[PDB]
Parts: sequence; C-alpha cells; structure tokens
Amino acid sequence: DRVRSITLGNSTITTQESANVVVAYGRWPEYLKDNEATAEDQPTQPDVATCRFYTLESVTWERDSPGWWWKFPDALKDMGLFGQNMYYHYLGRAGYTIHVQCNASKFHQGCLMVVCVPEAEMGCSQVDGTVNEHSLSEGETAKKFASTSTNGTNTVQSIVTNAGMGVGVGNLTIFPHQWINLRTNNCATIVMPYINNVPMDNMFRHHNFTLMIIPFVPLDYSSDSSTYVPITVTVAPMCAEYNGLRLATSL
Amino acid sequence: DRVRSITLGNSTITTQESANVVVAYGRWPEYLKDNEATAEDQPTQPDVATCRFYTLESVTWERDSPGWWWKFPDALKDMGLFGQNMYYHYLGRAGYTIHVQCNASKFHQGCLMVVCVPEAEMGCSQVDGTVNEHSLSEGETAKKFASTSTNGTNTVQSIVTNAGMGVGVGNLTIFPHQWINLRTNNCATIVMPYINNVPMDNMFRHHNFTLMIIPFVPLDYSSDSSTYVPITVTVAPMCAEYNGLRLATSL
Amino acid sequence: DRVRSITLGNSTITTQESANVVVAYGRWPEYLKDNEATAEDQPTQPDVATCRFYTLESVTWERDSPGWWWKFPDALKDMGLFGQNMYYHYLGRAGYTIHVQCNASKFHQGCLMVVCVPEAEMGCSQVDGTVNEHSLSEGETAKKFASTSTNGTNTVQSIVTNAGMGVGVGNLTIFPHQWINLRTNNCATIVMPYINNVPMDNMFRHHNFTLMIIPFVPLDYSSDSSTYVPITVTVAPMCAEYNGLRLATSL
Amino acid sequence: QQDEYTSAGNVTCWYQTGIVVPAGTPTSCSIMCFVSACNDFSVRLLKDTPFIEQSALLQ
Amino acid sequence: QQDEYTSAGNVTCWYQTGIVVPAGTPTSCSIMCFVSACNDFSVRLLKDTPFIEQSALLQ
Amino acid sequence: KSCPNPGEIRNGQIDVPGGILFGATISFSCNTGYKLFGSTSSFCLISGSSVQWSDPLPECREIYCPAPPQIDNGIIQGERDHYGYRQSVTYACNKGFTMIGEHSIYCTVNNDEGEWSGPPPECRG
Repeated sequence: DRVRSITLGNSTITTQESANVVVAYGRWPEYLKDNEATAEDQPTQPDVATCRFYTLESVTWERDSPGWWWKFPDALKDMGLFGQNMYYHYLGRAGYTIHVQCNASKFHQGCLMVVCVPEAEMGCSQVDGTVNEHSLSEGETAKKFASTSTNGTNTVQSIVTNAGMGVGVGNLTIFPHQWINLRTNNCATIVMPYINNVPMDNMFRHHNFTLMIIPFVPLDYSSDSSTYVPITVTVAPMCAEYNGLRLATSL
Repeated sequence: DRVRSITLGNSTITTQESANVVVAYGRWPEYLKDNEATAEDQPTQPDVATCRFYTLESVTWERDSPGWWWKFPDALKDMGLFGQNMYYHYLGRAGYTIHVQCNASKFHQGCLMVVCVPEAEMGCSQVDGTVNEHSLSEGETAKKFASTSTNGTNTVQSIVTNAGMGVGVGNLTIFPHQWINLRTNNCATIVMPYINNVPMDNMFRHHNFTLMIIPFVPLDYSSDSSTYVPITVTVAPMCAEYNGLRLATSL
Repeated sequence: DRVRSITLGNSTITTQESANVVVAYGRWPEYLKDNEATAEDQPTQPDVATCRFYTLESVTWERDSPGWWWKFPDALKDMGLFGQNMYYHYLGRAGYTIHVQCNASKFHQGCLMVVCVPEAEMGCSQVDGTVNEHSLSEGETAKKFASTSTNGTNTVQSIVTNAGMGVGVGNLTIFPHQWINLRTNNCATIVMPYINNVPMDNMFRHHNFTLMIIPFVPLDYSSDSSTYVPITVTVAPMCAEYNGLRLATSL
Repeated sequence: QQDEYTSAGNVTCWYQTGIVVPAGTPTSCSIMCFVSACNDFSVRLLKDTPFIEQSALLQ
Repeated sequence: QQDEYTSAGNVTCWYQTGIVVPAGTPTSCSIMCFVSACNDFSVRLLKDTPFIEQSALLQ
Repeated sequence: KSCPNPGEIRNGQIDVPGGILFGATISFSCNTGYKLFGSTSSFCLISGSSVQWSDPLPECREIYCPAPPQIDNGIIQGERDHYGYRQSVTYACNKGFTMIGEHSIYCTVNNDEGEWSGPPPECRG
C-alpha cells in the first residue's frame, strides 16, 4: 500500500513510505482538445524528451528554518529539452508531477507542508513598492521564507505566517497539498493539471504556480542522531505542448 | 488486525496495538430475562446515560511498583448517572467493559497482568482481625500492593505474591485476564458479564469484582528514555438495570 | 510471509524474519532410485534418528572478523545417530537443510554471505605444499579466514578475498547462497540435495560440500548497543541412506 | 456572533496514560488540530464580514 | 509422586545466537514460562493433597 | 468538615478506621523490612483557617543487616555495605581449605531488627 513507482519518460521514481497521490482537483493532465483551442498552427509534442523527471538541487532542513518556495515554470527553464522548447516557442502548455523526497530515521521528528499554489501573486516588503523578478524566483535555487518580517526594497515580504501572499499560512490546505510527517511518510506527490484561464500561455512571463515547502513542526533529534536532513524536489512535466515557434528568447 | 474501536453511549475508544478482546467466559452482558427474575416491579434501563466509558485517574508505573487493585462497583459510584441511579435504587445489575491503557516506546520494556477477579474476598494483615471498608476500596484511587508483608490493623495483607487472597499470584491466569507487554501491545480489554449467584444484587454492599494490575516484569529504560509511564483505566457498564427505587443512600 | 517453521524428525525450527528458502538448484533431496543405483545390498534408512536438526556451537561476530567455514559431512560425524551410522557403514548418501541464525537489533548493521560450495578444494599456504586434514576441518569448531595472506606449513591460504579456493570472493554468488542483512532478516536457509558424481560416496574421505559464512559489510553499533552478536548454525540431513555395513572406522 | 444563550460548549484534552519514549529520542513533541465542517453543516443569513476595513478609496 | 522408575526427563534452554540490542535500550531482559496440559492429558486415582494441613478444628 | 487527604506512605500503610472528618484519627505502619521514623497517628484538628492533620506523614526507612561476619581462611565475593532485607552474602574458602555449612547467608528481619541467617561457613585445613 505504501510502495509506489512512477515511470515518466526515461525516468523512474521508487518509494516505500508514500502516503497517497494527490491529483490536484481530481483532474489529470491532458492535451488541448480541438474545440478549446485557439492557436491555428500545429503544436510540437516531444513526449519523452520533455515529460520526464527533472531533479532540482536539494535544501537542508535545519532546526530553525522557515520554509522554501519555487516557481514553475522558470524552475525547469534550464532543464534539458523542456527548457529549450520553452525557449524557442511562444506558447506552452503542460501539467506536472511534483515528488518531494525527505527521509529521516525513527528517532527524528518533524512535519512539512508541501503545497502547490496557482497564481501565487506575492507582496513586496515596502508596501508601496514593486517586486523584482529575482525576488520571485531564482531558478532551481529555492527562495526562503523568514521567521520575522523582512525589509529591503523589491524583496517579497516573506514572513512565513503570511506566506508572502497576505493570507493565513494554515489555510493553505485549500490548495493541493500533502504533509511529510517524519514519523509516517517520506515523500509527497502532487499531480497538477494545467490550471490557467487561457488555453495555452507563455512560459517566461507567467509563473503558472508556486511550490511552497513549509515546516510547521520543526526538526528535532537527540544525542547523536544524524544532524543533516536534506529535502529533494523532482518535477516532471506531463502532456506538454508548445506552439508558435521562432528564434530563441534571451534574458 | 490490531486496530479496534469500541463505541458505547456517547463515548468511543480507539486503539492501534490491541491484542484481542477477552470476553470473560465466552459470555456477553445481557438483561435479566423474565424467567430468571425475582423482583416484581419494572426496572429502570437508562441505556446511554449509564452505559458509557468512565475514566478513572491514572497511576504512574515506576521501576519498583508492586501493583494496583480497584473494586467494581464502588469505583464508579461517583461517576455521572451510573453513580446516581446506583444511589437511588436498592438493586442493581450490570456488566462492564474494562479497557486498560498503558503506552511506552520501543526502547522500554515491561509486562503487566490485567486480571478481573470475581468475589476477591481479601485477608487482613493481623490474621486475627477484620478489614475496614477503606482498606478494600478507595473509590477511584487505586489501592497498592506491597513488595513485602504489610502490617497494621484493618489493612489488607497486600504482599503481591499472594495478591491479598491467599493464593499464588501466578495462578490468577484462571480468571479473565490479559497482559500488557510493552513490546507488543498497549491496551487490554476484558468484557465482563454479570457473574453473581443472585439475579440482581445491591451495589454498595457487594464488590462484584476486583481489577488487579500487577507488573510481573518491571519497567526499564536506558540513557534518556521517558521516565514517566502512566496507566489509565476506563470502565464502561453494559446492560445496566436497577430495581427498587427509594430515597438516596448515604455513607 | 516472513514467518516459517521447519519440522524434521523430533526437531522444529521457528523463524519470524526469514527472507525465503533457497532450494539449491530447484532440486530437493531424494532417495537413490533403482536405476541410478550401483550397490547390491539393501540400505539402511533410519529416517527420524538421523534426519533431524543438529546444532553446532556458535561463533561470535566481532567488528573485525573475516569469516568462517565448515565442511559437511565431518561436521556431523559426532552428532547422534548420523555420526554413528556414518561410522559403521562404508557408503553414505544424504542431502541437508542448513539454517544459519544470527539476530541483532534495529540499531546494529551488517551483512553476511551464507554460501554452500560443492567440492571446495582448497589451497595450502606454501604454494608447493599439501594441506593437512585438520587444516580443512575441525569438526564442529569452525575454521576462520584471515584478513591478510596466511603463512605456515599445511594450513590453507585463508585470506578472505580469495576464499581459499583461488577465485574471487564476490563471485561465490554462483553457488546456492543467501545473505543475512541485519536490517531485514536474521536467518538463512539452504536446502542442499546430494550433489556428487557417483550415486553414493564414502563419508569420511570426501567433504561433500563447504559452508562459508563471510561478512561483507562488518558489524557496527553506537553508544551502548549489545556488543555480543553470535551466529549459530543448524544442519539437518534429509533422505539419508547408508550401505555397506561392517565394523566401525577409527581415526 | 454567539452569546450565552446559543453557547455551544467547550473541548478539553488530557493525558490518558502519558508519553513514553526510548533513549535517544526527543521528549518534547507537538500535536496539531485541523477543523472542518461535517456533511450536515449549513450557514444562513448573509452579513458583512468584520475582518476587512478601509479608511478611504484606493485600498 | 514420581520416582526414578517413572521419571520423565528434563528440559534445558541455551542461547542459539544471543541477544542483540541497539544503543539506548536495556541489556538485561526477562523470559517467562507458562505451563498447561495438552488435549490428551488425564489424571486418575484420587488421593489427598499434601499442601493443606491443620492442627485442630476451627481452621 | 473534612481534613485534606492523608496521603500515601510508600513502603508503609495508613489505616483510617473512621473516615477523615473532624476529630477522626488515623494510624501509620511500615511494611516488613522498614523502620517507621516519624509519628504513629494523626488526628483531624483545627488549623488556623481550616481543619488539617495533627502530625505529618512519617517515613519507612529500610532496615539493614550489619556487615556480614568475616571468616578465617576464607573470602567474600565482592563484599558490600548496605545489606538490606532479602539480600545475600556469598562466601568461599581459600586454597587448600574445604567448605562446611551454609556457603551463603541471607539477611532477614526479626522483631523489627535486621538479622543474618545461620552462621557463615567454615574452612578446614
């Protein structure tokens, strides 16, 4: 019941303490059908070169560590042939499968929230100001919340309790989420369809969603348990189309 | 197989490391039928106000702790609407469900015996003497065995090895019992019908049975395991009748 | 799935963390049939006096301990009525069931290889020399490999990495084997038919096979885990015939 | 906006036997509580929420 | 009242591999032994028990 | 009016033959193997702003047997102090000597005083 395997492209994920699989709203990723489509030309569908498991660098869960957030896409923009089609094409569409992997022993304790947020529009630190783009996303390097209210121009107000969007950080359970309770499971999987209000949308301009990992109950251990507990995030596109080819963008 | 739930009245008990359920002699509590009855008048049967889970205060299993005993009824006489009907009525009948709850980690070890004894007539410390009533029962406060032979007038001879009745404390396995072996389970359940030689019997005069909790193998732990291990007892009447109403008793 | 019981003769083996049972080459021990037989006279088949579980003395798995090997038969030659028929008879035939038993906690780690080797002809320490018989087998006392190349006349070259036969000690997985990984199982069982190139063969002259126990990953533990981890070996003949009775051998 | 006519009660939590840990694990643990409505919940008589408030336009 | 004609034997217990514990658990454990009769047991020729005895009436 | 709860003398016992109401007396005892240091009884008297107990709870402190009598031509395996009730003392003889009698003595209590068992062994030449 706890074993599971996810085979996408030329990549596989094995797990032995999985709780379940959140499918975002009961909905699986699918291709754009003929009657909901708006672009005239034929789309590219690479299907095995792009819909595989790309692994982002891992973060160290410390005893006093507020949280982390990534923005998808713009995290996978330098990942293989997803981040290349994504350059050469104007319009892109894709769902994802997010597998978060954090393992500890039976003498450790903790609890992460793993939550995908659609359109996680964020709030600058100076109330009368504007974010950067760097302040929303570093690529594959995660941005970090803060245990107190942050200052400084153009940088998101990243106190954890508000989650940078101005809401309560405990109500985030309305979004597709899981927990990683180091006493029961050691991985969370969320299957995320293409949620957006236009059929296809550009991939550099719009951060389609945000993955937040927030430890509610912090780490702890005793005499000489292992001090280093890392968290690794793997994302895998699904049903990925692109449309509108031309010369490659540049930033 | 180890999960279990017991729903009585407006009370529920959840458990996840239960061994089984001893039903005393294969027999479940039942109401007094028409041909085994002797009292003429109509009985009260409150059924949800009295047949629920009453929790007595909990005792601390220490490293050198002989045992504990309670007497039922006269333990539940100050518990809600069981202990009130039990006052206003002359005759009472009921079976019980005893759930003993003691949890430890995987680095602790021990073994309790949980045993229900019908008519556990006990023996004073001075052989030529008479017990008190206090020396048989403190209500919901447990009485305690002793690792050596006790002295003092009117107080039961409560050396553990004889269990206060003059028998061998290892033969108590003839009575309905379970063990709590801190390596396998963490709760014992005994379902106890109405065992007595008259159909209904007064509730203040006769201690219908005795619950003894006796650690055979004592506690133990190492460097900084949790020092405090408590034991909690929950009793729930079942098929409880009363007969012969008049003004309330007093003691 | 992990529980198992093996009943042979008047002996039983219970186990609760068994991986599986290697049956050597898919083949079970059997009696010599009438068309593959060569000896004229009627064989003895004692069947319950000899086909039972004989337990050899146990060895202490230390942190720096290369390995151990036994030779069968000539290990069970002083074991009951196997080691007596084996004396009075010229020709003998039998298969075996080897159960190796080593248990540790959940805070220990290690990995043994348990491997049965047919005709494990061994190599002396002086390349231009000849083994003893003592240097091949001590009876029920195991011989020990060595973490370095051994010296001394007539004693097998028992550096572990070559296993005393001149081959690579990691290729021994071609023989019927199991592992004892102190994180998953605590016993290995190998059912070994009669593998030899003649129907029946003498029992004092030919060491029909060799049981090698070789820790690949060594022991380890922390602050005050149990320092003493023993290994116990039990062998039980199966389908044991003898032929050619006369006065008893002597050595 | 409950008063003491339409009061609803109070919940309370107590140890039944206690926490027991082996050696080498932490002693101070944490619980958490998630509230949701059952499948027979309903609300009625729309009103304004007291939680949002401004002091001029452009807010 | 067994003699050495109707003797019955003797049972004995030995370590097969030993006890192994991780760090932070106690090293000294305990076993316990429960005796019962199988489903083919029987006794016969009633006698008195030597375990109870008195030295006058009123006892 | 009711005095507060008496309490619990560990290794001992409290006998309340008539309740804990006003003017009620209670008695204290200690199990076999302990001496009672403290008061023997306690009454429910008037205390300032309540009714409380006459005397506080006493203590049952362990009875000890004296150090085991050494023997000539012999030895004791890891001799110790604090030889409480039911605890043992094991003897042995020296090279060239034969052991006679109870080869180990166990401490009991008689008349509320610690006492060893019969005499230690002898070592013959």
